[PDB]
Amino acid sequence: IGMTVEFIPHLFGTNRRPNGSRGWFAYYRMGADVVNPNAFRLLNVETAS
Amino acid sequence: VSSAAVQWSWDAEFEEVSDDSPEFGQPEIPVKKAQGFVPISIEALQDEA
Repeated sequence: IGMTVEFIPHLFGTNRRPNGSRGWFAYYRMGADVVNPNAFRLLNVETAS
Repeated sequence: VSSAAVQWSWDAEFEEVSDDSPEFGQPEIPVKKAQGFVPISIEALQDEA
């Protein structure tokens, strides 16, 4: 899903009563990985010691 | 049915609001009975006009 922005109309305080504020909630989902690690070549420079 | 008025307050930013449930009451009115009685003799009822 793409960027979705939700607007919370009422936030609550410690005693579960309104404290006079609002909110803006946003999220999205995604995932990725490599299928064939033989189609690339990475160059690594070991600067160890 | 009788009631009071809601009690507001002055509050800062991001302050949980107090509880202000109003209180109700109930007036009562009973109904009573009054009576009068006038007895007349049969002779008088026949004779007087």
